[PDB]
Amino acid sequence: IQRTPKIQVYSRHPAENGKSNFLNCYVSGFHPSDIEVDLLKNGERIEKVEHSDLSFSKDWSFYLLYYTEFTPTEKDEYACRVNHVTLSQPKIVKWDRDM
Amino acid sequence: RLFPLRCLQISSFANSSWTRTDGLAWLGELQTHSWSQDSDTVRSLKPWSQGTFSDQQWETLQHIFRVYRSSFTRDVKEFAKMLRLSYPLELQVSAGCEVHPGQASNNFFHVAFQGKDILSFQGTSWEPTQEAPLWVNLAIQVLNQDKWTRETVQWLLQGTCPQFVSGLLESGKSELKKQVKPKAWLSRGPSPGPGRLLLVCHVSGFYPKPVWVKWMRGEQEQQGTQPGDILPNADETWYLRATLDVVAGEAAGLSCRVKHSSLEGQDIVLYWH
Ligand SMILES: *[C@@H]1O[C@H](CO[C@@H]2O[C@@H](C)[C@@H](O)[C@@H](O)[C@@H]2O)[C@@H](O[C@@H]2O[C@H](CO)[C@@H](O)[C@H](O)[C@H]2NC(C)=O)[C@H](O[C@@H]2O[C@@H](C)[C@@H](O)[C@@H](O)[C@@H]2O)[C@H]1NC(C)=O
Ligand SMILES: CCCCCCCC/C=C/CCCCCCCC(=O)OC[C@@H](O)COP(=O)(O)OCC[N+](C)(C)C
Ligand SMILES: CCCCCCCCCCC
Ligand SMILES: CCCCCC
Repeated sequence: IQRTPKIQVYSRHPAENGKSNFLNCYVSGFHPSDIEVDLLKNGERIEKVEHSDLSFSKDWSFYLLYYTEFTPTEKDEYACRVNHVTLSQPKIVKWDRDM
Repeated sequence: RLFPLRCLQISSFANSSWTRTDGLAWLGELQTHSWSQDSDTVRSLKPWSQGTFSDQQWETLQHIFRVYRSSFTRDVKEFAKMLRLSYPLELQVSAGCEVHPGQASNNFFHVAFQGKDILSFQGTSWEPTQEAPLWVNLAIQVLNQDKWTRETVQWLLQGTCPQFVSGLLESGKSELKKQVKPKAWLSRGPSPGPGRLLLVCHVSGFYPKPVWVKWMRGEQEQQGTQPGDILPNADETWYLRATLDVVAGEAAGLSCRVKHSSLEGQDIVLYWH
């Protein structure tokens, strides 16, 4: 229990409703390595995700890339949910297309 | 620019009985190798990943790593018991080298405990980092007794690695040297006001990593531009967001400017409207 995770959600391309895209979630700067990460669609877990290998940076904190192929729309709300020893409850960060 | 070989290892000891060891290799910013513990094999991630090495040569490295992984593991648990170190343990190792065109070759072998540096292989032996608590010094004394391991590590670093990397560079140069032009878009962020605007600039899909993104009024950089972290895409290109917290009236005439090596001097300029 040292460093708590940063969570950043973003897309590969500018969101255009009804067009194919990729939603990325980058979890970084956490320690120790034990972590749980999920991409969310309207609150529900996305099963067809892909992730990268656990890695770390010069300062020894760990990072992880999650991503899934998706199509944005007016209605659908996408998010990234993380759980870690440094958190008292899983943290959720919402994809904001205009941010 | 430079394309160092970074060999990463993540060994997690939860208790005396449960441990997990995984590794990867990065050449420059490209991940070339994967080593899972649910596999007694080192997976190559690019067709040029094996460099100029035979399968005989390569297949031995396969076996030498397994012996390493287990030796390291029991050695750690043993240090833990001697030095009364409490579980769980987070050991990390960052080792490799980088080849210089075309004379010398520098190398490095760093190990961290619980996310903090403790020791490294400097010259023909192990040295503790200056901060290191004193138990690390006892560990150094033990480690430095093993002249066999020393010479081995020194050989890998000063000999094998450089030789290996040179191969990788020859075979993968084309992919390393590639340039990928980014695309940029504008958007309105969460109101810092009212009555304010958060001007957000998106730059995504660029390679390699070094980029330049600033909000501008003509040729005047906006001291106030706040760039975010450079984030990775699944396709080995990056993503960067730059914001400006401004009075709504200021937005008019403001532009977002992207400078990247792939653009060949032709900056991307997006105007706020
Ligand atoms: C060593 O640790 C095992 C649990 O590993 C955990 O993994 C994550 C879940 C996280 O908690 C991490 O920090 C821990 O290290 C202990 O218990 C169990 O191992 C079994 C394997 O089948 C598995 O169900 C779980 O990982 C865990 N079960 C639980 C707690 O529900 C081991 O402790 C015990 O060993 C047995 C002799 C027995 O005491 C039993 O209670 C546990 O298996 C630890 N290893 C040993 C052998 O001491
Ligand atoms: C909790 C505190 C941890 C501090 C310790 C951090 C140590 C970081 C240094 C790691 C270097 C490698 C340590 C593993 C031991 C040897 C590593 C290695 O690269 O060689 C393996 C070799 O040790 C094979 O097994 P062996 O049984 O020990 O011997 C083989 C050599 N002989 C016997 C042929 C001479
Ligand atoms: C040749 C690439 C294989 C790298 C695997 C990770 C090893 C990290 C530990 C280095 C001693
Ligand atoms: C010990 C780092 C270099 C390994 C080359 C295969």
